[PDB]
Amino acid sequence: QISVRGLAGVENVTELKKNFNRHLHFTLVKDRNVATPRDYYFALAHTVRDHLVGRWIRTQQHYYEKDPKRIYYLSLEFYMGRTLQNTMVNLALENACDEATYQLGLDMEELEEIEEDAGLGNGGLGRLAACFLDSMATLGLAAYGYGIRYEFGIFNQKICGGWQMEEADDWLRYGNPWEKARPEFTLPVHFYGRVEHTSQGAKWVDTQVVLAMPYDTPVPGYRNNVVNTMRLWSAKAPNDFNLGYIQAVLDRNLAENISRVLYPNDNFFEGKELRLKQEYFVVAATLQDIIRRFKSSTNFDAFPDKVAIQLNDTHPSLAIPELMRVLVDLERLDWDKAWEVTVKTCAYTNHTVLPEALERWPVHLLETLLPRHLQIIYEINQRFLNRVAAAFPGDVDRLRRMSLVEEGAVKRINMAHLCIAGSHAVNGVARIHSEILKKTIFKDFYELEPHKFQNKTNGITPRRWLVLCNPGLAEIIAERIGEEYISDLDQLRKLLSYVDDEAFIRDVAKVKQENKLKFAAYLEREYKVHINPNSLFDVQVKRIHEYKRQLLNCLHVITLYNRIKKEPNKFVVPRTVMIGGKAAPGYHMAKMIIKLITAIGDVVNHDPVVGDRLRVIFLENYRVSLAEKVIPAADLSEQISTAGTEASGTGNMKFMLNGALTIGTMDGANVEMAEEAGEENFFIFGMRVEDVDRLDQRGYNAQEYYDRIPELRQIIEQLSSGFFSPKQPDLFKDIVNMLMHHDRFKVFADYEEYVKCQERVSALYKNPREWTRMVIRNIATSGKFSSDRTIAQYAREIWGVEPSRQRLPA
Ligand SMILES: *Cc1c(COP(=O)(O)O)cnc(C)c1O
Repeated sequence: QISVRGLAGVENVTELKKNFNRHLHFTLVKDRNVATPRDYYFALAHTVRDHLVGRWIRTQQHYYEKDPKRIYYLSLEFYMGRTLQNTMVNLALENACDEATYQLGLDMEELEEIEEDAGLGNGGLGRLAACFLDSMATLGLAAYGYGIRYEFGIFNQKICGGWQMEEADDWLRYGNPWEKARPEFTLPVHFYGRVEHTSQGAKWVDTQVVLAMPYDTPVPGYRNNVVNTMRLWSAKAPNDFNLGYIQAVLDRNLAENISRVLYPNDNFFEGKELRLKQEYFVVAATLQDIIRRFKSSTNFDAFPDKVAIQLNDTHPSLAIPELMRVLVDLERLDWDKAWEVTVKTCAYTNHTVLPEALERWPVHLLETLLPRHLQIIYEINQRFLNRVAAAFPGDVDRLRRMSLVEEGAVKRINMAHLCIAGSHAVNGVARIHSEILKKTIFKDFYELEPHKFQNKTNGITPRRWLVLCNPGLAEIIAERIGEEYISDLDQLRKLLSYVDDEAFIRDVAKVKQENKLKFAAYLEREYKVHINPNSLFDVQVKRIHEYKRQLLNCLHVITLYNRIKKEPNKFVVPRTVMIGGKAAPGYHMAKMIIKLITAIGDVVNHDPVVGDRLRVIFLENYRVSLAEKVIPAADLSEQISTAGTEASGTGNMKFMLNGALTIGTMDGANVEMAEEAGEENFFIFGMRVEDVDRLDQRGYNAQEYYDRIPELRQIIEQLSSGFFSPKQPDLFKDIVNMLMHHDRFKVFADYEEYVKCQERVSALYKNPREWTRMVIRNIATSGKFSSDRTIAQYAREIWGVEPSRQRLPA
């Protein structure tokens, strides 16, 4: 079919077909007369899975033999999505399987749609971890992803009456063919108990035990025969647990609830005990596994030379005191030596500066759940502050500002401070974010240990985010520059010499048009909503949050609508405005924004005068699999967070790599994207970080914008009067109130420039040729945003290991 999808050899197509039938029969226990599409999907999944095992076994045997430094990526989230196609792509089996299933009279694409998304993440943070695993495998690093095997991942979103309804993501219902339970490696995790101080050392006793059972999932590198491992822990109650009899057995649920469900909060800290248990659970089991693997390879001096632990934000921050606990209490190392090892082993990555997202655990919680860890944290704080006091004599405020322990209503432990103190490297996820860390939130820490602070701008894997989701684009690109770019995205720059190539311009635009037609079709298939494929696809997909400002997008949509109603017979570039994303269940304002979006669509989509000139659609249940479909079909990417709030963003990179132009603020990675492509090829608008600060010093008064902008005033009055909610006139009173009196994200402040910028977008879209040429300039300079580049920097500048593009014998 198409080049980049590999060869469809005679022998291997034949082999695939027989193994497919072999699995349908022996594995699924079905025949062609009673098999359902799902059975066929599993037969294929198992057939592909078989090609992984050989490589998986030798990759691990390889690491045992060579004993390289091991990288442990600890995260509470891994947003993997579907695994079938990704596996075929990395094993160069896509065309062969496509052919084999074709000959069996089956449509492989239909079968791929049956696989459930592995949604063990909320959004960008979990997706980053998934892209990172892909890149580490592709770069030949002996890396392991460690997390929790949630029984229920991010909830499936249903839109009822325009309101978000959540329903359990029972992703394991039909089983998971990709994982391999490893019950033989089960480890005990301790909770509660008390600390006993004996002759030689302290002892943590009278604890309640929960077993951690690991499940391994293979992570194949891109065509290098490397298959790494993602190990996810599942909670299991010991058998003597609580041992009326019946009740004791039913109460096992209490212990196993630890790995039951993913907390659905994106950029928001919820200090619940269950969450703390999850954090310790993943940390405790992982560290024991790490140490056990090390002892094989008694003197932990070399521990840092053979182990690197990366903390994905503070969620797994307990790894620092847990490592100290094990080394001091169990291995009997002196404190100072244990600390040296811990710091040299741990590295911390911060992903946000939003105050409500930072973890600050109540001391009383740690006191009851992890008594020994609290003592260790106090000791760490004591020694850390002595260092601060020695470096800044007499600066008592610095002492209280840097303390890991925060005083006040209830004493809390600042996990971020803990991470900085116990790590040899701390990094932000985009240049501007890392600078903000050094200038604001972590300024005191940067002044004490400037050497620790680094930047590692995020990235996305070009395998899933280009080859897999946009084969048509990957193909026309391969046609001109070869396939090498798939694992060396910088090579896309060569496309710059085709910016004036008429054939290429035509192909780029053709691929986009095809993606839009395919998506427009999908919308009618699974959701029954008609849209015009000739319109500009204006899309904003990401979690619903005030800082991401879906509300600013909404104001623009209403502006466009009001302008059309004012001058109906005036021409305007047709637009299909698509907004999608999930709101955390307890985030009221986020849920109201979703309702506002659907309410706007209700009015706009049924107004006869508007016609097919403007359509507002809310993409339901936005997740990884849906991102793979809508991003390749997008023309305009909305990355409009208030400057200084989106640490990096990654959706922005996906859109850039897939041929969409970007309208956004100078926030997060947007700054570097504009820098790489050139500001003239980016639709930048709004306040920069400095402008936001100037406004805060002066005091943000929304009323001022309302009084000086007639169009804005009209919108607010429409919202307040019930124009978008006839039966419930004051339905959006909370939204208006917030916008007018307590908008922490200054939506009104960027309104004018945003609308103006949006006009420049429409202007360019009217010139197909020039729009496409600008698109080419974006795609051609998106190379820096490959997670391979990001991982290579982590490897060389933090973990101290060299990436390799060497194939392993398959
Ligand atoms: C890439 C991705 C994200 C992150 O998007 P941003 O716009 O950076 O917040 C969130 N959700 C899904 C499903 C993604 O694929």
